[PDB]
Amino acid sequence: EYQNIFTQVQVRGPADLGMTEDVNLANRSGVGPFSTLLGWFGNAQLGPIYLGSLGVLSLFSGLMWFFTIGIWFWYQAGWNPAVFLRDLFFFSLEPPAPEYGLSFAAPLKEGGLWLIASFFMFVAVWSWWGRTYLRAQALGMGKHTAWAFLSAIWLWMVLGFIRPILMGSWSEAVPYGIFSHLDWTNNFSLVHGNLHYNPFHGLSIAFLYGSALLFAMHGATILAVSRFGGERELEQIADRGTAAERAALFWRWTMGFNATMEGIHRWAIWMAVLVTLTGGIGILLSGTVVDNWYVWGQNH
Amino acid sequence: FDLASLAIYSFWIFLAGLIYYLQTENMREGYPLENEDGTPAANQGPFPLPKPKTFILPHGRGTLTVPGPESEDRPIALARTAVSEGFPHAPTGDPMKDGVGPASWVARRDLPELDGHGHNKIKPMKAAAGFHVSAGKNPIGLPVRGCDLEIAGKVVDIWVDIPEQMARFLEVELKDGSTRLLPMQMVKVQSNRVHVNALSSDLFAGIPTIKSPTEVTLLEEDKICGYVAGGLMYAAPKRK
Amino acid sequence: ALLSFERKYRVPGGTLVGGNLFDFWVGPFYVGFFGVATFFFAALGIILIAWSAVLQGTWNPQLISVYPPALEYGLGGAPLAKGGLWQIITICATGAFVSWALREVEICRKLGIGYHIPFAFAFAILAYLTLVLFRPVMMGAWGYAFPYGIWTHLDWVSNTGYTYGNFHYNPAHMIAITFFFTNALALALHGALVLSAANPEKGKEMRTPDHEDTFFRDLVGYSIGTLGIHRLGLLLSLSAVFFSALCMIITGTIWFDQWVDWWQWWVKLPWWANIPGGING
Ligand code: BCL
Ligand code: BCL
Ligand code: BCL
Ligand SMILES: CC[C@H]1c2cc3[nH]c4c(c3C)C(=O)[C@H](C(=O)OC)c4c3nc(cc4[nH]c(cc(n2)[C@@H]1C)c(C(C)=O)c4C)[C@@H](C)[C@@H]3CCC(=O)OC/C=C(\C)CCC[C@H](C)CCC[C@H](C)CCCC(C)C
Ligand SMILES: COC1=C(OC)C(=O)C(C/C=C(\C)CC/C=C(\C)CC/C=C(\C)CC/C=C(\C)CC/C=C(\C)CC/C=C(\C)CCC=C(C)C)=C(C)C1=O
Ligand SMILES: COC(C)(C)C(=O)C/C=C(\C)CC/C=C(\C)CC/C=C(\C)CCCC/C(C)=C/CC[C@H](C)CC/C=C(\C)CCC=C(C)C
Ligand SMILES: CCCCCCCC/C=C\CCCCCCCC(=O)OC[C@H](O)CO
Ligand SMILES: CCCCCCCCCCCC[N+](C)(C)[O-]
Ligand SMILES: CCCCCCCCCCCC[N+](C)(C)[O-]
Ligand SMILES: CCCCCCCCCCCC[N+](C)(C)[O-]
Ligand SMILES: CCCCCCCCCCCC[N+](C)(C)[O-]
Ligand SMILES: CCCCCCCCCCCC[N+](C)(C)[O-]
Ligand SMILES: CCCCCCCCCCCC[N+](C)(C)[O-]
Ligand SMILES: CCCCCCCCCCCC[N+](C)(C)[O-]
Ligand SMILES: CCCCCCCCCCCC[N+](C)(C)[O-]
Ligand SMILES: [Fe+3]
Repeated sequence: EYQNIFTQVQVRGPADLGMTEDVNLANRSGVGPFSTLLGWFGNAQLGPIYLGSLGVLSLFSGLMWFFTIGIWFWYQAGWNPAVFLRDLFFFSLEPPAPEYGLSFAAPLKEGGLWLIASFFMFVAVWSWWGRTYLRAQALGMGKHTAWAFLSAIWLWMVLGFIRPILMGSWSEAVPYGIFSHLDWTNNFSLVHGNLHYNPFHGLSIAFLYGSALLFAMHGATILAVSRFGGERELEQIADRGTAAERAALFWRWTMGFNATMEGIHRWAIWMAVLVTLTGGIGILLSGTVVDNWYVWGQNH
Repeated sequence: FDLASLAIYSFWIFLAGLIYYLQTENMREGYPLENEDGTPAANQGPFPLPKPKTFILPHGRGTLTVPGPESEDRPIALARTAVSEGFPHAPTGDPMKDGVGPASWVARRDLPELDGHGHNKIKPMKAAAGFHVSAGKNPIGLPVRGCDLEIAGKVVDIWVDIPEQMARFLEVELKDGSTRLLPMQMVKVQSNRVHVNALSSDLFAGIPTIKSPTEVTLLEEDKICGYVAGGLMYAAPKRK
Repeated sequence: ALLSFERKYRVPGGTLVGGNLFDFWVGPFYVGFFGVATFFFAALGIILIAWSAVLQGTWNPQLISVYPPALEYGLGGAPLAKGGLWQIITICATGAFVSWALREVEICRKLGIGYHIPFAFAFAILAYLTLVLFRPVMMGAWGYAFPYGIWTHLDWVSNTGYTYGNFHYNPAHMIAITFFFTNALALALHGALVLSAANPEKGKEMRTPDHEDTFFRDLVGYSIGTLGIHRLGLLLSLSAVFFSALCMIITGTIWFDQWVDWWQWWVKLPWWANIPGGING
């Protein structure tokens, strides 16, 4: 039996330059090469991509952030390429020390550079958010993507900006480093009395697990009814076919209730955004309102 | 009553309302629940039916409002096997021809799905300027073999999803000269043949035909795909 | 009661065991032989949990905790109160999980759909057995398995993890996390994209899948496609769980030190291992 995990026969035709709507076609690149590799799993076409002011600003601002962390790592490596590769994951660009508080007067080597990198990252992420909004707007689409993105930004804003400010010190922010930010995550829990007993942290885990639960259900469900064209979900929404009916009935017969072809994607978007929505709340309350989650937990 | 307690209590209240909203949104199709005789069921659950929403379909195809009065818009050749509810309804005739059970199809619009520009989403490759097989085995010319290990025909064309650049059907020529479409997800392309485990060679002619050699409608796709999938259960007796 | 379109699908056939003996529905639920088996294991396991609660002395669900046998018991049987209940409850849970998967298979057959769903559910079962069966057996004691308690089983994660320093440094653990995060990332994008096309701006007609493709090509210069994203979501969630079971089956079996030590082969390669400077120099 054929399982539809990889395409059996790839077909290729003239490149698809995409819908026009109100997109400013002056900012669209040409079409890239086709990838037979990607063609086994999904579409083989690469590009075109839209490149406007925000995209340019985001890409540039993002590379500055990357370069700032970079030169610091090279500096920590004494400019030796061998040491750079050896200790790559151990390098870290730390925030200013607690004594500097929320001042930007920290010298470059004592957190000044971390503040510069954070500025570039701040501009790169937010200009990219506006990008996700205007690309949907230019095509007359809803802004579900931009709002779902806000949920991820919410947690990132809490970890490195909002909570440190409320704590009154940039030293509470996360460092830039592979291993260093893992260690930061570890110390954060120990300092605040075990995050396992932070209820918003447990809620965040339920939605992270539930996201893998739901996407495995939904991905498997759509492949099981792809023999009826089930992955063409927009037309199944407008004109229910036997794919949507069998999919719904499998789950009704299994667990007692079911979704629609549209409704399952509201379950999915909320399951996923709730991960970083609850998580950002749990972090924002740690140290600002609750010093010890285990102790706080025993009183409720 | 610290701010943490109020936040977690507030969130659980928000989550209950969210679930109530998500569940009602997922009741825009197939509700209200019916008895096995078609009449409305007395118990409809605790969640109410959502208020209608309207989609404006592109290409002047009209508007869809859900929920709305539901209808199968087709006969169902089944019959109760039990006075009490909860038991199978047995086919009264040929379930593959009558399109019941795993062979079921839905009365979708008798129109082809369109792409963003208003052209047929699915087209035979012989009518798709520029499209070709770019990787894997090209099935055109290969013989098609059924679960009975007998040949039913040979592949003569591939129907392609042009926007997605994806093969969706194999057009197979039967021993009588006519042709049928076979879902791409139900065939197994091999080095020297195409094997269809779902049907026997003498059930290919029963596949619903299309009224145009260069387009397939949503209704036709459902009848074709349902019939083939129905073979797994109903063509099994002669499955070697 | 049925959905408006459900009757034509409620035909006989598709079972794997018992022919038409269990081929029927209770309300929406399909029974089948493995629906009976599921109910049997589930009822028995729940009775043993209640019985363990009585032995424990509390009916508060937040406090109930069924612990496995002490390490001294090795892999042998233990008295009900001293780990036996955990052992029996673990047998029932396995029977229920496996019966559930085979019930789904019978429903796939009656509906003529693929078997992808029970196949994906089996990965979750694999992860469960990795923690309560495979890893304890390889280590030589049921006590290494985790307790059945809402909060006590979080303490087990914390005790097991910190036995090897910061479990973050477990490299298979990093891979599994990357798939969990990437999965939630892809789930949010996929749900948002369909809704954004089915529910466009006001005064706009419903969008097409070509708009979905165009949106993502405009955004990041590539669209995986309608079929590819469901393949992807299935693969991301199963890979996440696969590497989860992998990162644990190797913990305490072929690796015993702190996981940070595992990263020393890279740092102390005899060539650059001695170059002064850097973090490790
Ligand atoms: C996976 C790695 C660890 C582990 C680490 C963690 C951590 C860390 C956390 C949890 C959390 C939870 N875990 Mg645990 N957990 C494990 C194994 C399990 C198993 C199991 C049979 O293997 C189960 C049933 C649970 C169950 C649970 C829930 C009590 C809770 C929310 C999970 C959730 O929504 O997930 C996603 C699934 C869904 C959204 C679908 C719905 C599933 C519902 C919620 C399941 C309820 C189970 C019920 C309470 C137990 C059975 C009742 C019977 C009738 C007797 N864990 C293993 C040992 N688990 C979180 C919590 O808040 O704990 C208090 C938390 O912070
Ligand atoms: C010592 C370890 C501690 C602990 C400490 C913490 C801390 C501290 C935090 C978490 C957080 C989380 N933990 Mg915990 N955690 C522990 C144990 C667990 C266990 C477990 C099995 O026991 C599990 C399953 C989890 C699970 C989770 C997640 C549910 C949650 C992160 C959500 C997310 O998606 O973030 C990933 C998503 C983001 C970070 C959003 C960022 C998005 C931005 C906008 C994108 C950046 C773009 C960039 C420019 C792109 C280029 C980058 C290049 C790749 C370089 N933890 C123990 C108790 N955990 C977080 C949380 O919310 O807690 C409530 C958190 O802050
Ligand atoms: C202090 C604790 C340690 C640590 C120690 C551990 C340990 C120890 C383990 C993990 C494991 C995991 N950790 Mg870690 N981990 C830490 C920090 C993190 C962080 C973080 C941001 O800091 C993250 C994101 C993670 C992420 C993860 C995942 C990769 C993984 C859990 C998922 C899993 O296996 O599911 C697998 C899914 C299941 C087991 C679910 C099975 C469900 C069954 C089949 C059905 C149940 C039915 C139910 C009872 C029925 C209810 C019916 C009702 C109707 C509801 N860890 C810290 C450093 N971590 C676990 C792992 O890999 O396990 C294999 C594990 O054991
Ligand atoms: C493998 C990828 C992800 C995944 C996929 C997945 N799960 C699935 C499926 C799939 C594809 C199903 O088809 C199946 C289903 O029907 O879902 C609705 C299911 C399912 N995943 C579930 C839960 C679940 N999945 C999880 C995870 C995951 N599921 C992965 C992340 C998790 C966690 C912790 O992350 C949980 C809790 C169920 C809702 C459902 C399976 C229902 C089932 O098996 O029912 C039969 C069993 C009973 C009715 C009750 C059994 C009672 C026992 C005898 C006693 C209880 C013992 C137990 C050890 C108690 C321990 C409690 C403490 C740990 C707190
Ligand atoms: C596009 O196609 C799709 C659909 O249709 C269009 C869907 O409908 C779904 C289903 C998904 C949902 C409805 C979303 C909600 C689910 C979530 C959040 C997952 C989490 C789920 C739960 C918490 C529910 C868990 C419920 C149970 C385990 C049921 C409880 C079990 C009982 C009562 C026993 C079962 C019965 C028997 C064993 C038989 C009876 C026995 C007798 C002896 C009589 C998916 C995936 C999909 O892609
Ligand atoms: C050859 O190598 C060269 C040099 C070319 C390189 O380029 C190599 C470079 C690298 C290998 C870079 C490697 C990169 C990393 C290790 C990055 C790791 C990143 C993380 C672990 C994520 C941490 C992010 C968390 C934080 C703290 C984010 C900050 C976000 C805040 C919301 C922004 C806060 C803003 C501040 C403080 C002020 C700015 C101005 C405002 C108005 C807000
Ligand atoms: C080759 C260049 C690729 C650049 C990638 C940038 C990084 C994105 C990372 C993870 C998210 C996975 C992306 C897939 C999310 C798509 C959501 C969806 O539903 O897409 C359906 C389809 O794309 C429309 O028809
Ligand atoms: C590129 C400008 C944006 C950066 C915003 C944060 C200020 C950086 C401070 C650097 C340290 C300067 N000084 C004089 C205190 O050494
Ligand atoms: C931070 C959480 C955001 C909510 C995620 C769910 C999106 C629902 C919002 C609908 C968007 C409506 N609109 C008109 C902008 O297209
Ligand atoms: C949108 C789907 C909703 C899923 C809700 C799942 C609830 C899981 C309960 C987790 C328990 C968390 N808490 C508060 C006890 O720490
Ligand atoms: C904590 C998660 C709770 C999920 C429980 C879902 C119950 C199954 C649906 C019940 C519908 C069937 N019935 C008999 C009430 O009509
Ligand atoms: C006392 C108030 C405490 C706030 C606790 C959080 C409650 C609301 C959280 C849900 C956020 C709603 N949203 C933005 C997703 O639509
Ligand atoms: C018991 C009532 C609780 C009310 C809390 C509010 C829940 C509403 C959830 C959001 C509704 C969905 N929407 C329109 C925002 O996409
Ligand atoms: C964590 C997810 C829990 C969601 C459970 C809520 C769904 C209830 C199902 C309602 C029953 C539907 N019915 C029987 C009336 O058709
Ligand atoms: C632990 C119980 C296992 C039951 C799983 C039965 C599912 C059969 C899956 C066969 C087809 C799977 N796949 C992914 C190749 O399509
Ligand atoms: Fe989908």
